[PDB]
Amino acid sequence: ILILALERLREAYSTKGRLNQSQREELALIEQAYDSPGTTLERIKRFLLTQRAF
Amino acid sequence: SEVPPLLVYKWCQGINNLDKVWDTSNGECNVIIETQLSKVYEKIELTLLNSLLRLIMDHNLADYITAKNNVTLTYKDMSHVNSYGMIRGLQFSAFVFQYYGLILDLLILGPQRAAEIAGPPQSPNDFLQFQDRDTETRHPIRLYTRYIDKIWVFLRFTAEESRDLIQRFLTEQPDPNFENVIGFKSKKCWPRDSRMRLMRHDVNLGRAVFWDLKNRLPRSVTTIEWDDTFVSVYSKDNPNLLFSMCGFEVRILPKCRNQNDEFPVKDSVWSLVDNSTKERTAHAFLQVTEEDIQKFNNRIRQILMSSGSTTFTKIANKWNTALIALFTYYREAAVSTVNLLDTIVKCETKIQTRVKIGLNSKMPSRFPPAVFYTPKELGGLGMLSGSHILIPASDKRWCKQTDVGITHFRAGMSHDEETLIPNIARYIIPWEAEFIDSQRVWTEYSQKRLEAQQQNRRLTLEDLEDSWDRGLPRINTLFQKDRSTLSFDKGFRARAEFKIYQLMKSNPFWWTNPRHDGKLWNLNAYRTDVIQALGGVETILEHTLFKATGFPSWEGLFWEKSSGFEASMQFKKLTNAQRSGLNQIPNRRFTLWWSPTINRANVYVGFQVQLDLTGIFLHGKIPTLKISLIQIFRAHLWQKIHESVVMDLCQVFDQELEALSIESVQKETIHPRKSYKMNSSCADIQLFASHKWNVTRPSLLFDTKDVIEATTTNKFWIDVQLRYGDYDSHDIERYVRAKYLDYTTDSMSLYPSPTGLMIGIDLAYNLYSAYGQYFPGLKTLIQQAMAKIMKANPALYVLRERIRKGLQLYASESNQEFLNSQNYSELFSNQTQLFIDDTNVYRVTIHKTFEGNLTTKPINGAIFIFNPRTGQLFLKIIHTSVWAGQKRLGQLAKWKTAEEVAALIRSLPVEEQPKQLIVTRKGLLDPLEVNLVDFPNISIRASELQLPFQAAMKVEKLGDMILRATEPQMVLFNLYDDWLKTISSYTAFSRLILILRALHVNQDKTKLILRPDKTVITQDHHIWPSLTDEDWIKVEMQLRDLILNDYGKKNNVNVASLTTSEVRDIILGMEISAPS
Amino acid sequence: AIVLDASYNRMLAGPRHEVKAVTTKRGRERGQVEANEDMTIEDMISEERRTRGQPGGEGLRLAERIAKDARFENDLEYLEENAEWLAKRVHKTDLSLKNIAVNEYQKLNRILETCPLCYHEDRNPPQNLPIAPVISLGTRTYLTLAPEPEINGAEGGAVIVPLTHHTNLLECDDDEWEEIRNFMKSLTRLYHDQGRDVIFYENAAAPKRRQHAALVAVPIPYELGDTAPAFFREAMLSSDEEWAQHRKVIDTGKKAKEALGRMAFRRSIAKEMPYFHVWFNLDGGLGHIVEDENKWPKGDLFAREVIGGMLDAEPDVIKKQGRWTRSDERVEGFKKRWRKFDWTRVLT
Amino acid sequence: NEWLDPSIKKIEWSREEDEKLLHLAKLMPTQWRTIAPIVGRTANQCLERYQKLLDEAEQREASELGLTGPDGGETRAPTAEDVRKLRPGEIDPDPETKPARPDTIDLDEDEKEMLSEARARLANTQGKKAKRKARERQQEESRR
RNA sequence: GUAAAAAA
Ligand SMILES: [Zn+2]
Repeated sequence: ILILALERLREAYSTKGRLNQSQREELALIEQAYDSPGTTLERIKRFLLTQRAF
Repeated sequence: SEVPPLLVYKWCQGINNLDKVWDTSNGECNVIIETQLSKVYEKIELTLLNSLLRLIMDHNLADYITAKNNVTLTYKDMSHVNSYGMIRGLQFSAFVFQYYGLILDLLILGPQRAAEIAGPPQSPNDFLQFQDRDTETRHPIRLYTRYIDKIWVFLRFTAEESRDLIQRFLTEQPDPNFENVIGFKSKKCWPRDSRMRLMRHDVNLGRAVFWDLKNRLPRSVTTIEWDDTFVSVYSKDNPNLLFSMCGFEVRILPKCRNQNDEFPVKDSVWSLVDNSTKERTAHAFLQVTEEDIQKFNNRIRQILMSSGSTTFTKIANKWNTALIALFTYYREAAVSTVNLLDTIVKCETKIQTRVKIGLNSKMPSRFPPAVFYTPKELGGLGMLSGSHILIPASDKRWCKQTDVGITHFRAGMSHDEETLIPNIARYIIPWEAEFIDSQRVWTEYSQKRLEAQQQNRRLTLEDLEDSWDRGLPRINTLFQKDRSTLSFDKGFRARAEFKIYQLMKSNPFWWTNPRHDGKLWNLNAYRTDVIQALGGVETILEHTLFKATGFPSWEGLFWEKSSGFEASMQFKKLTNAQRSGLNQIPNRRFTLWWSPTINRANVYVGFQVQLDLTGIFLHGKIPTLKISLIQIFRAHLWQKIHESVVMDLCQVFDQELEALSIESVQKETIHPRKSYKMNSSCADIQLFASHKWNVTRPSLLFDTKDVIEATTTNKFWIDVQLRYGDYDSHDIERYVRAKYLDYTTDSMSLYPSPTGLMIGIDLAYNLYSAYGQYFPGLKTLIQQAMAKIMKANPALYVLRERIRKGLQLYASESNQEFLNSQNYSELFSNQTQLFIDDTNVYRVTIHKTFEGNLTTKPINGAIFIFNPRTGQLFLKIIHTSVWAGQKRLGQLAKWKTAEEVAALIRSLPVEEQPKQLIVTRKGLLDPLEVNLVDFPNISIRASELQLPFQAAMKVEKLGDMILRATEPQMVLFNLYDDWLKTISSYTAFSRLILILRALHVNQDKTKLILRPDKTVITQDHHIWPSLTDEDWIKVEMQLRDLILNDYGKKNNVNVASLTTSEVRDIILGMEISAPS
Repeated sequence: AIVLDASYNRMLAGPRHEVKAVTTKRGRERGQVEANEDMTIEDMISEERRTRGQPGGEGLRLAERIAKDARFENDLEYLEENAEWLAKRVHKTDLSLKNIAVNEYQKLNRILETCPLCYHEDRNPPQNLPIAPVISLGTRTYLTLAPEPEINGAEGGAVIVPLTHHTNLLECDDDEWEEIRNFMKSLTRLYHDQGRDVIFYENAAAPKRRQHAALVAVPIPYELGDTAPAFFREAMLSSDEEWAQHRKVIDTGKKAKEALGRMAFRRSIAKEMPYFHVWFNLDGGLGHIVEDENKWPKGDLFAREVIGGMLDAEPDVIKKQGRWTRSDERVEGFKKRWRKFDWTRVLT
Repeated sequence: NEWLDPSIKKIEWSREEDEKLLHLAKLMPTQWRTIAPIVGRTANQCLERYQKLLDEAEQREASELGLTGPDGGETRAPTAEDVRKLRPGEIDPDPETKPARPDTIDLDEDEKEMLSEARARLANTQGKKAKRKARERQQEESRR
């Protein structure tokens, strides 16, 4: 499920020449989620349990 | 499960397979109402949404979703809190809306009819089918679908039900004054007889059904609007059934209502078959809606507006994606719709106009469809077409220069048929064929797998070869990479439909998924037929600049990618205009490549100009072409080419005074700019006759009919005229004849003499021809001379290298001609050539340690240098002391070898410096070439021949002195012994190759054959034993058949089947494909 | 400073006869140059010889001219009127050119030292051996294992790697390639005795990273060893730019069967292009020119994805890049399995 | 917006404020950006106070029941803020709502450069043409 | 560097 989600966000970045700061940090977050899938899953489930203001 | 065309197809099939649907005997009517749920996302209430999501899922997930919808939206200096309505840009918004819309579907249908349409929970219905026929016919609502927020309802009304419903509607809203027709809706795209003027009862039934559904929906949540709604009624008076779904106008006509006995069979009409009685009971006509024609036109408008500043290739790619998505979506509806095809023609014209304006600000008369539609592999833009473009045979004309001369072909003149650019509408399979073919291909693949596991074998590509680009989804999708994640990927179509709210970049392929559906189109046949319709690759490359770049074959041509100046150079903080120019450098590449066909008078009619320092005529202002041509012919390259050609021809004349009985050869130097003077000409080379010669009539160089006139003459000229021919004018024979006749019969030209010959050179196409008088010797001498010149002139080498660097082309190892059989024969001319071998230099040997480990301990090597014209063998011995303490050892072995070869060339005097070098390894070219930058008159090339200087190392004395070497050394040996005095150098080199390949293939049998008698003694200053001529040819034959037998037993090929040239090729070191 | 020859900067090769010192005061003191528009055979040929292989090329030089031009308008009238000055090239000062040379030296030294596959005779043991534990070492190539984790069902994979830190096995030498073919034959025989087919691949898809060119041998079972060209065909048809400049799949096996022999791969692809190639035979296979650096997978992810797709694997095991270690038990086990087929052993 | 705006009350919540917060959180559930202007505090303040009130009432329920023994052992279950106390390698999601951390004795180099550039940027007021006119006034004065 | 006598 997580790999499908990250592939969707990365293909939202697929054809991009110039990247701004939020674009580069979202690419970095995606590759961190690729490298540590378990930690990302715990963080995601913690956010889904706890966060109500965004 | 399905793509939106398959959804439309299934909706047509469901309508056709309803009970008695076309029966209007008892007054029953059918209604399709399509409408849109107005302001649903806007009117979602977040507390109620939290309650409904709490129903279907965990409360933490529901609370996350609604809290996520309650956010602050910002745009520049504006901000507000969204506290009412959903945000469609959240990732889960498509899911949340499909659930909310399901609740709205329950409101529209009622729970009981929704349960009947959905079927029982354990065995749910298929799409548009029911459990049984009474459940189908219980209720007036027969078919229902919601696509996000568009809904379609198909109702079937008896006369009594229709009367009750119209009675209630007119009780609520009474209006007799006949404006329900003047305010109703109908399809103005179909024919008038496919429609008609409306009727009171059908109109009242339509507005009454709309009224009933609007009464079902509560306005605070959502409503449906009459301006959003289209209604169609099929009755006894209206035998037609109209609806739009996802882009398709669909008109259904029953076969029991059609007024013709027979039907014109169309590739564009769906034949709706009854699923019980199995005959075609209805026809469905499809068109594209005008809204979608507008959407495609707006997509091309968006391309043009954002693409005033980008490349021709990106413009072409965007056009290609738009067109292929349009045609692969609509298929039959596209070729049915007449306004769509006109829009495609106009949009294609606009795209080509964009490329034309970006090339030159003034509109031309005719670019070739070659330059627009040639595939990207041949340097074209690779555009597809949805129009019909005539390809003229004036574009299809092409010529070829061989040693005989010039051959002209007019391809297409086999037939009078109009060659057209092909149409992807003809290359894409219709949707109905796709659905039937999908059924049959998946059944076929399942069976083929069944026999594969029955006979317990492997599936082969020959099994899964015919059933390859077929199906929905594709067998290709069975062979894509990820399949587990694909099994877990759900909701992707709805996800894309909401991806328009997360991304600015619109997807023309929004309707299909390559990961799930697979690629639903293929253009290999299209591209081959485009090449054939353009007239073949030879015709295309006649249009281009392929002749001037000096490449052997168009296969193996590679184009370097040139786009990364964004990441590369934006650190310079460029201006908007600056980075637009950097974004359009790929346009100079395209313009240079297609240059011979653009600046033509027929293309750009007008007042031609002349490029400074050249003889190029520029037709209109093409600034990137002008810049590139200045970068090519900079440093007076036109006049310097003329000077180098004249110098080479005068060198040939200087060495052939005695051959042609020429008293002296004069080199006129008064005119430095006559080369690119084009109004008239003077002469370049002067010939003074020692004896009175009889010259021929004026004729071309390659004409074989020499009519020697009786007029005696003494004074001759040779006049070299350069040219840069466009595609309209690159017939160098006609050019040289016409300019020769004019410059002789025109009195402002002052030739120094009344006899002469004019040689003209077309630089843009690498051509040449001559016209004038000939005393004997000129034809053969100038033939050999000009062949060697245009294969050997260094100014022309500079020109070819500049064109290669300006196109950024690379080539495979079908590269510049290495050593082969022909230049193997051509070694033995007067030029000083020299072989360089370095494979024996850096030698390492595997030594076993006391631990059992392996050490790559280096030993000495020897740079081998071989003059074959004199049989000289220089050896440069390099030591382990040199190899000590270095990293990247093989690389610096090559670089050292280049360094000491350059040192030896430096030590050599001018008279003893070689003209040509040939390296055995092809890796030495870069280090040797850059270290011989200082000696650029040396021509350096590589060898495709694998000569056995390994065996030359394997000779006893040389290997012994290499082993006994302590310091670096430099020694010289002789390899021809006395064969220079006995036989020819050709035969001596052949014998040397024979003995060295014999030593390559074995050592004991080789030395036994070389020394069959102990009376034969090898003396001191010779390397090989002294034999007679008959003994030497006997040893030659023995080593020849020894090598042939070893090759036969190694490759399992019979010896007697090889020809003499083939046996020579094995003796040389070449590789030959098997004759069997 | 410290040698820095033409091998380290090809523009540091003799006199620059294409340049000309600027007559102005700043051209005297800063050290700008210009174009030597009176030049001959010698000068032009020397210039092209020195300027082949430059990054970017003539496109980058025109880009530098535009980036200098402050009055530049992207307009055809402007380009035509300023055509001469725009066409005029720009030549770097010798100080900046030495800066380029020392920069590539520092980058190349860092890459060469950090590369886990190079073998040099300079640094002392145990650092003389590479990080990859050598099993069989020919005269100029050798063989180690694929790093952990491997794709399940394809365990025991090897890599054939030359001593010379190339970027392409088109850059590799003739004898390097010959003993690479011998390694391929030996591994093919080993895996056929194992009962499995073998495929080989070279990932030259990122030549700007200057990785050590290695040929990975992956063993696969029999039926998917038959169907492997379909998987690689589909992946290379789907994983790159749709409107590609070249053919998406070039069939070196088909060219070899037609007539190129062994030399189909080395005579079919230009060495200056980024590519991926897979061998199923010993003389052929099929390959792809990587034209979209963003759309192509990063690193060896392309081949890992394809191999996992055949051998259905955990995607974590797929996108976990391999990491090399020096002491490795399964390398010892693969050596004690390998020592039968070793032609380097029968040579020694 | 969440800390430094001068309309943000960082004093302790009154009883009327707590009653309003609970009443609105019952009315418009999990809609904190909507609730916060009516209460008068920020959305993060309202959310953190609401979960603190719920945890306080949970602890008073546990104390009233007396499930645990004496308050001198290690058998107490951790609080919600204890579970939400960060993992080793966990990022704060709302450091803009957390209060400011005081300056250390020794600043780091990024902070010295940050202070220097702050001073220069605050002092600067002119554009490029105004600066060249001042420079050329001085140069013309000296030349004259 | 193209458009006025231990801080390109
Ligand atoms: Zn390395």
